[PDB]
Amino acid sequence: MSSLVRRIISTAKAPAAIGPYSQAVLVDRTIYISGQLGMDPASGQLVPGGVVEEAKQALTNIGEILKAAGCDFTNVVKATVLLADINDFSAVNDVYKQYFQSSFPARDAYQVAALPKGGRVEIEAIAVQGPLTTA
Amino acid sequence: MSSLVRRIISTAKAPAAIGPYSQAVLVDRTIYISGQLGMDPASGQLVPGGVVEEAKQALTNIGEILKAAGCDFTNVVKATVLLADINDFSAVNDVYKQYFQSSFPARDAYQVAALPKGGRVEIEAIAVQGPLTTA
Amino acid sequence: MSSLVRRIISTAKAPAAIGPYSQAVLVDRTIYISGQLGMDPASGQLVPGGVVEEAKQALTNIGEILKAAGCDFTNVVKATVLLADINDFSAVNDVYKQYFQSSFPARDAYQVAALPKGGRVEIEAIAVQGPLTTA
Repeated sequence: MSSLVRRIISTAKAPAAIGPYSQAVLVDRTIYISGQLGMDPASGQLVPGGVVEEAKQALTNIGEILKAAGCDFTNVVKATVLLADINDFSAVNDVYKQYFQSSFPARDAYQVAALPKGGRVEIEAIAVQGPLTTA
Repeated sequence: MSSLVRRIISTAKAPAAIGPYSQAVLVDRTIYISGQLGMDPASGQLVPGGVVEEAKQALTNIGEILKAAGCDFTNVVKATVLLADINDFSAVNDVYKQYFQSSFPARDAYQVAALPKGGRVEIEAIAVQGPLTTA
Repeated sequence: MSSLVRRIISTAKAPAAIGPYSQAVLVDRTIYISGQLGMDPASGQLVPGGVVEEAKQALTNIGEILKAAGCDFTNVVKATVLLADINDFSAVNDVYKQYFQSSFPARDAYQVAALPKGGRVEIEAIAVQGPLTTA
């Protein structure tokens, strides 16, 4: 019956909420990060250039939320890649892989019917606050 | 190598299962709640009135499952809103927000191809059993 | 500020990765398992026979990943069943139920627009390493 830490993670380096959600919630040591679109943090608008540019921006936004929680991409344990078009799998994979210098997280990836704002990709993530042990 | 608590959460105040799943599982302090449709608990039928009425019922059902586990909406840390139609985002958001009097959970929301029973909305949730600390 | 265990789970009894992900990640006591298609572990090809055969293979693959982490299906706490066609719900349920001899996990199940490789079903899972307590 200990009181576990629960903290809302919020940074102006990631887009403002455009509905009733927080950017991320840290609870105990697990960080649940809200799905990120390829939105520019300053404007809230999707960046032009289609799925590859959107994917880069979405991952940049996750990176800023991780940083706010004292983490980096090495703390991610599970991610989800939602696509508007399954044909973009290869292209998104090549972007995604550049954000992990070490062992990849668990992952799910597939096509949904529609994302908010007509996005072409959304990235969701679960991280665990460090320190974490090595193999 | 402690033995962690794992408990099936079951209440007659939420719909009966219509396949091989439990309403929720508590494991350690985390509660994984099965996605709820706008089903009436007594009948198992979707409530009439479309997405807004379904969303209200789905959230009521989650509330009853949280209550069974000694929790309320303040214990939710992450939710997922699956829509049959992305155009219902605004309407569902206005329903959803009424269930959180405090800081919102992390969230994902988007359109899938089809839900069981022709539902227009499904709400999934992860909660952590209290006590939880405040900011 | 303890260092929590984080381990990549990898077994040749499940399919090789065909992108930048691990089969599963164990972190503390929670195991996040990447979504499994009905892929033959030796070939990486989808097994013939459609959704029922694919579902059996996907669940077999999850079973091998659980075994690698010292677990079995009784350790699963939450699963997700993604379908290419909602009409396959009954058939997939009858396969799925055969993998749980005890109380079912929490679950989500619904239709997405498309899965990798034209799969008809994907199964995702979260498990917790034992020992777990009984009711």
